[PDB]
Amino acid sequence: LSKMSSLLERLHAKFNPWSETIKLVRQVMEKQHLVSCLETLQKALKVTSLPAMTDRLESIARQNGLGSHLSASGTECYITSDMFYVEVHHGENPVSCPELVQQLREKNFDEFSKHLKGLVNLYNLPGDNKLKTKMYLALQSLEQDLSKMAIMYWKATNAGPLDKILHGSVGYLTPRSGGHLMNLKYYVSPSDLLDDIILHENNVSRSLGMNASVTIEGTSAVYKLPIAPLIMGSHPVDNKWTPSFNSVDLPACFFLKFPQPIPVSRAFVQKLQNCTGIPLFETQPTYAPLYELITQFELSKDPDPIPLNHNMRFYAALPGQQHCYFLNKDAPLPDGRSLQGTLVSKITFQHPGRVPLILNLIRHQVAYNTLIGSCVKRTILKEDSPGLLQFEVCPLSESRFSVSFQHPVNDSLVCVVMDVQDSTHVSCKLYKGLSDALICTDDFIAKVVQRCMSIPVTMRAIRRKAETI
Amino acid sequence: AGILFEDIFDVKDIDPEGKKFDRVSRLHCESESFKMDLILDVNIQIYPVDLGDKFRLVIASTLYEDGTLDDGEYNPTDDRPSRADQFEYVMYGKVYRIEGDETSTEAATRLSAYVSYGGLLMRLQGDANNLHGFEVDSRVYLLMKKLA
Amino acid sequence: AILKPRPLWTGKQIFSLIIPGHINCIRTHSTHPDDEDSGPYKHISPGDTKVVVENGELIMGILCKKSLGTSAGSLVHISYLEMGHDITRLFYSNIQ
Repeated sequence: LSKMSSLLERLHAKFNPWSETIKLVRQVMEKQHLVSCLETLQKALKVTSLPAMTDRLESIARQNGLGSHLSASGTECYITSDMFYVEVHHGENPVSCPELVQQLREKNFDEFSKHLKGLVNLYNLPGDNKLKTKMYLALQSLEQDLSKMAIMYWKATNAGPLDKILHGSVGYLTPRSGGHLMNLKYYVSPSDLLDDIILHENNVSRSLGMNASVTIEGTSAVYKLPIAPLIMGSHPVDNKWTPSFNSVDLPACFFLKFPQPIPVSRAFVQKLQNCTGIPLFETQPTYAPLYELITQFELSKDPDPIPLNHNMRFYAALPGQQHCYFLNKDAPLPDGRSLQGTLVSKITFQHPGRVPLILNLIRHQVAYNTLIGSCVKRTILKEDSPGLLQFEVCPLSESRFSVSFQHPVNDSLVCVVMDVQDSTHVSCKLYKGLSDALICTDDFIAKVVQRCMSIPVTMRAIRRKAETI
Repeated sequence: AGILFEDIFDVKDIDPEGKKFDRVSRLHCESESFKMDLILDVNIQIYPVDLGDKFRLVIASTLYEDGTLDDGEYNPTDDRPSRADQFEYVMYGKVYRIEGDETSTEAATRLSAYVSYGGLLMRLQGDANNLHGFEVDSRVYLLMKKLA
Repeated sequence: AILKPRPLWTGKQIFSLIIPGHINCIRTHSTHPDDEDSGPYKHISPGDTKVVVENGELIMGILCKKSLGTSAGSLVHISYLEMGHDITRLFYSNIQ
């Protein structure tokens, strides 16, 4: 339609030339920022030899609103604030990142564009000038301290990468490279460690698990942060931090941004606050049932056009048997209020001293979410006469839930109450009637779960073990 | 709305020679700040003008304000364009010649554009760049409003 | 021709309606300045002489016997030699 109108306009021009249009443009000149942006777009589609690839690097500059100065054909520098880098403020050029060099040498200008975007976002810092340089210095001190704390754990125990990620001080930590900021891997779920039995090695993927990024971000309030490495003296077991003041009251705090917001319960907010003290949610926003938020996080990991419309009755298909799980949100906790929680994306900590405690609470909340999360599925199990064993999850208390199922051999309801005491540790008790058939041994179920993964899965093992006996 | 030229002109004389035609008077005015002279003709009875006024002149390609061609018809009931109703003297018109001062070798820098508004006439004249918008045989509205 | 203050059409416009098809003619009205042609204001005509009819629309000027009558180059003669016989008859009747 628009194209047809444009063709009609071209026919009108033919009836009326390109030379005449050029003359008209010259007359207008004799008589801007969007044209500059348009230049970058058509220069991005331009792809030719090395000279035009240097003009493609110039296109990348104005695409991200950067300023390009080139000395000789070999060196071109994009400069803004302290974000100045050269492909051949207040700091030396840090490294010839292989990551950036490999992408440029190969035909991946798009990857170089993403890396610049990351650098620009890291330095989106408001501040001013001398304050920005000091604020970056504080981030450098935090990074050095966190790196040392990770090294201490490796010296104390030569743990494999998996142990460090699941149960270690800090976490597997990759030092910042270019735009990407430090990533601490809080948890690696057993089901997702296995892909289609992965052995981590030191080659652990950046996204193969749950990852959190440490960064400095400006805040309305004013806080005191270390401006020099605070682990001057380290006690051989764990760490010792020299007391503040050095430090300055910059109007910002260190942050622990999570790439995908993690649903967290009201009880966790209190347990976490007890240590740090910094308000986790400050301006009290919204707080609805936790089980709904857990479903949204699990369902939205893979996006599909049709909303599941689960009605909290998720259907699961497994190698043996078919199961239906009702998540039972709105079940009253002992207090009389249903488990209620709000997605948290950013957690702010002044020093790393409270960080070991904060992470241990988060690991427990993440682990509980993963076990309950494994059930949430997009199943259209309609009119299923065979099996369709039906289980219901009720929130007995914060940190506890009960999966209720009919006894596999007998007829009474039997309930397994699982409490997520720690991120990697869950304690479960089977409740069975006085007259009943010994359904299972708590240890056999544990062995199967650890070797495999998830909780829709745990119910299968309980049913199979009972049937085998 | 294709505003083609605009300025606050100043009325520096009302009738240089005589009241030749009774209800039409030829304001001769000099715009301030672009230095472009005008010699408009105006219906004195329905738009009384008096010496020394400053008026906003907006020779516009279209009245509708959303683009689109006129069709040249007094579509009386049409309000859909929601056009430039703010101004208070819309005379329609045509441009009859676009004279200039060009030697064969080079283009002029003082184009003069004689615009005919239904028999009453106008001669905006001045720097070439400003009048560059106009073209021969085009209907061009004249809109004016008197500004203190 | 005048719109916003009130809608008032100009005589020339409703005489450009009787005029047939497209004709180009330029003539002098009976009262013509003996000096205007040479000086300034040549094509803006202070007194509205210099009838110009471009494309079939009087663009300027009052009409006299020489412009509309029985002389060589009269607006009536331009029509006979270009537009035709019946169209010229219709135009004469409508003007009257």
